[PDB]
Amino acid sequence: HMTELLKNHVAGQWIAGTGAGITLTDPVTGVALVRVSSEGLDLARAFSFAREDGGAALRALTYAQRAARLADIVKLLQAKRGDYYAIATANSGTTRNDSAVDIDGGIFTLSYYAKLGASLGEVHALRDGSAESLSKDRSFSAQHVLSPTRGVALFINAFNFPSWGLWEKAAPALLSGVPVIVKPATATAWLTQRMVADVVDAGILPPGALSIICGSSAGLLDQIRSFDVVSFTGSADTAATLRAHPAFVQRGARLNVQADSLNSAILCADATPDTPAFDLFIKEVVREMTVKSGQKCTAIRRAFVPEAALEPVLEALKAKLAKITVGNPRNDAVRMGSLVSREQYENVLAGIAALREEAVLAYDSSAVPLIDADANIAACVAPHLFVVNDPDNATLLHDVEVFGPVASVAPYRVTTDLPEAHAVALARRGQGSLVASIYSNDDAHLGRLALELADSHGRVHAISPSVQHSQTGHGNVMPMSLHGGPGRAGGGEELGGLRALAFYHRRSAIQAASAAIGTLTQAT
Amino acid sequence: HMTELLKNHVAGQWIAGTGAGITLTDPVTGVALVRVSSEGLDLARAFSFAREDGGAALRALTYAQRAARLADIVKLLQAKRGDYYAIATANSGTTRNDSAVDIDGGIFTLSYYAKLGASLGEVHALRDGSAESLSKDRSFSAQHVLSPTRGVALFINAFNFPSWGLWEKAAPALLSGVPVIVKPATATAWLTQRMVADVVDAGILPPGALSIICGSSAGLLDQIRSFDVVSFTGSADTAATLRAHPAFVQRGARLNVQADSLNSAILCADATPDTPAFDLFIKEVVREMTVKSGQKCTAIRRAFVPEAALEPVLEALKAKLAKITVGNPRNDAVRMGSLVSREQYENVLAGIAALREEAVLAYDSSAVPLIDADANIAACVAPHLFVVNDPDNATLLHDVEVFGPVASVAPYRVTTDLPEAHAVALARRGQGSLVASIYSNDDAHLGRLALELADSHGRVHAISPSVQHSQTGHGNVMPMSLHGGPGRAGGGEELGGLRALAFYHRRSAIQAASAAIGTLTQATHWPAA
Ligand SMILES: NC(=O)c1ccc[n+]([C@@H]2O[C@H](COP(=O)([O-])OP(=O)(O)OC[C@H]3O[C@@H](n4cnc5c(N)ncnc54)[C@H](OP(=O)(O)O)[C@@H]3O)[C@@H](O)[C@H]2O)c1
Ligand SMILES: NC(=O)c1ccc[n+]([C@@H]2O[C@H](COP(=O)([O-])OP(=O)(O)OC[C@H]3O[C@@H](n4cnc5c(N)ncnc54)[C@H](OP(=O)(O)O)[C@@H]3O)[C@@H](O)[C@H]2O)c1
Repeated sequence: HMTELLKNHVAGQWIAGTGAGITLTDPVTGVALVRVSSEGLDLARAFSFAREDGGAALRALTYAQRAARLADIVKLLQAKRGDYYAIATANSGTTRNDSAVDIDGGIFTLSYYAKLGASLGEVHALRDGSAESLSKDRSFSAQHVLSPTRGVALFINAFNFPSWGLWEKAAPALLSGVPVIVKPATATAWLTQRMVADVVDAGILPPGALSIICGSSAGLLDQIRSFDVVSFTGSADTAATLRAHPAFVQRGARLNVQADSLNSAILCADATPDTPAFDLFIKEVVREMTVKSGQKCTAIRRAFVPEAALEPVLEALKAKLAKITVGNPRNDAVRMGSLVSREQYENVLAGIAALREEAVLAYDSSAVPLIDADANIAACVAPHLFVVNDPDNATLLHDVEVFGPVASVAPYRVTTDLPEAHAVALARRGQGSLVASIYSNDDAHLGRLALELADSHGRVHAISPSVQHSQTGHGNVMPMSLHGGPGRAGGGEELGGLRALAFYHRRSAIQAASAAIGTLTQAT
Repeated sequence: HMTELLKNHVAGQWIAGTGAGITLTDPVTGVALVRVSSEGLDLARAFSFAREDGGAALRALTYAQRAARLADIVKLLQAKRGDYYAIATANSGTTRNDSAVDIDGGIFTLSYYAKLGASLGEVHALRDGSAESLSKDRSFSAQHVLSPTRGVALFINAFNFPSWGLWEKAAPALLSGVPVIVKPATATAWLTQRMVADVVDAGILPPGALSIICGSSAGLLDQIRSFDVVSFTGSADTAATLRAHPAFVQRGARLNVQADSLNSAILCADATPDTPAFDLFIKEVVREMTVKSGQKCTAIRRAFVPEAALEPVLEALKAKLAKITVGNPRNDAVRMGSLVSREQYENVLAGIAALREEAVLAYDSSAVPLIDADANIAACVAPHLFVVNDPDNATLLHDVEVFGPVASVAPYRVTTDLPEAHAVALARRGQGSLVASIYSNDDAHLGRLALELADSHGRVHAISPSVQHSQTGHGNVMPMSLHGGPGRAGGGEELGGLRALAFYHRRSAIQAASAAIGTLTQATHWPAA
């Protein structure tokens, strides 16, 4: 009578939604945590204030000045980490180590952009490439420039990364001088809203630079105009709804989508069980199934191995999966916590039942008692490993994503004369993915194989014994590398270091007297 | 009975559409020229043959091998230019000099990419920037690459540039290893179809690399898949129709739009009538009104001048417009020919009456007899110059474009404290444009003002005395410079030299051991900065 109603931050003010709100709950214990509501907000005013007051204030600052503000946010969020870990344990049901992927991944990505940003200097627009002569006598030349878009950036983010989804987008947006309006997924919104409230309360950014709305999305796209940008992370079906809106179809606002992806792991023909690359493959597949209970868009969903390796691979995955204990993340003995909600628990079990129509269930620890959790309250699903003997004729293998601790292993036919050619073709049947990982003992071979996967995967991640200590993980997104993929993964691009700024800028060719191209360059 | 029905080239074959087809006519003389039809074509196979055979054949070649094919196409088109000029005179009604903007503009842009493409090298993927370390010991790093998309490129092109609209798109697409399906605008499709026919008949590109469909567009987007790309040039209204299609909304295919634009020209406060930059402004406004009868998407539509300079600017534009003679381009005395069609003629004349409800008509040579043409047969419109004294409250100036030899002059209030601040605000009321041009005697001043226009204009073109003889023209699209603009101009990007390749490629981050990055590096290239 009652949990806290979290306020929205719109038009420079904290404003509660009306009504009873939507309750966020702990997915292990069932406790009611906080509520959200966007009912009754003045959305025209929220967008116009951000666009006008926020954008004008951010563009008045140089790139290096906005970078310095990002570095102050880093220090603030670092100081408040204990509060954020408590929210993540309760609202997301994740182990400490899994909560770190979201909290400390967010902070690390914001700090990387704060450091990249300081290098951009005390200017208000960036040069794109070098000057080029447009005349034999070099009297008339051209220089391309990037200028901040005079709009707002609206982020409609997914439930799995309330912190990193915010900061992976907000860091390049704010560095680019574009005000941010974040709309986190309701079930896990609390951490996003507490991080925004901490940053707003600190007065690091100007009024209007950072707004948040939690609750119903109704009305938001209707406020988007032609110079604004929208970044959506979520299901392919929802993305298709969004793409049809007049903001994009009529008004031409930029849209990035990152959607569902059936990411692959390919065990190379040389990586037989008596070689060190084989255990790296087994370990990475079990990690990606179990971190966050498989709720990473980049997790391994399909693992292709030589026919001759199939049984040794199943045996080694079963042995390693059996060490994953499941239950309340407050217990230090737990290796894997819950899904984000009981609704997701039901959705995952329905996905598992669907895949089982067409695959053999090779490992399922559902009957292992949970630790410190009631299976009728909590949203804990145990690891399930499927085997699909004939991946050429399988329907569901290459089409159906289960967003939980669930993956399928399938054999491929080694080519005797790349040995992994059939595995590349199978990977492609995922219709475009965020990431594939490839495992061999031969580094040079991995550089050649990577090129064959590049046109269908936004990232190719090569693990071999030489980098056992340094490879950064199949599903962990490093901010200097591109994040996105073609086709089913949404056709989007994020991060990639400075590449992420282009989405927030308009590019222009300036063609002028060569002296003027000089004075341009002194300002850029 | 009857004129030639132009065939389509699809799935490696020349196929006629069925039915009587659509007649293309000479917009000066009314003669029936040729017909087109897409009726009955097997679009599934047109797209699958292009995507499978055309894509695989192009991807088997290196970038420099595809660039050498583009160079062979330049020599072929150069040898055939007399045929192309005869088709341009009859189908487009343009003077020889105006026809050159399409024909020789197209060939020049193709040759630019053939030369640039040779510097992409003997590889099948391009390097995007350089390695970045992901580890303290530098054992694990990331390298981005670009790979050709495993799709087709569908071009839906506008009526004004049958040649340049084909080659400005096809040069970077074929250099990128992506097969092309072009769909030119019907009214002026003949030149596009003859150029494609000459190139296909020469056997320079592999089968499937270059296809053409003329006639109805029905069914084309239904064949687009998620790795394909679509480049549309034409009206903003038609672009919004296309954006709603499942090819984009469900299947996520890339789309570029270039639409119309109310491009500005701004006379700076320093450029008073007694100075050299004033005359350069008057000349560039008249050239952009009159080349191709104003039918460039980049043409100046709104000219903003200081209040004090309004009357001298109107007087000088009137005197220079009065030298423009209108009529049959076959007559050497004609400086400006016709619009592309009698339909466009009626649209332009309705737009002129609409603007005139809110603007004064300062110049119009409509009463001058056409040279060697009948007003009731030719699609000729004389230049019309409007003046809008109050551009702040103007209801049409910043919103309604007439796609003909028509522009509006409006005064701005000079700021003294950028002197052109008001003009920049007014230019932004066009809601996003391909180009703005600026005119001053002071070259330093120009670099500053250009930055203020850059977030609303895809190109800012500064004309001043030191570049009187070298500046490349407000409306002329140089292929090394970006073409496109935000907002009303479509949100699209084309050309910009190497920048045009990204649209045809898929970018990937490869994260791997040092030795793996080295082997993948040996298989990539990017030209030296
Ligand atoms: N692509 C991936 O990475 C991926 C993979 C697997 C699972 N999923 C999960 O899907 C969960 C559930 O689905 P989803 O988020 O895509 O659909 P969703 O659950 O129905 O909604 C996601 C965000 O979209 C907003 N949305 C829905 N329609 C909208 C509209 N018309 N205009 C503006 N916003 C609108 C919703 O706002 P409301 O609060 O008004 O509903 C929601 O919060 C995600 O948070 C995501 O992880 C995503
Ligand atoms: N909106 C603007 O202000 C704007 C912007 C840029 C350019 N333009 C002008 O537009 C002129 C040519 O285009 P337009 O305005 O006359 O009409 P348009 O349709 O926008 O012209 C582009 C092409 O779109 C094709 N098209 C029309 N409907 C289509 C459909 N439902 N599906 C697929 N394709 C379709 C047309 O083919 P067909 O010829 O076979 O009908 C046309 O050739 C150019 O000369 C350019 O100057 C206007």
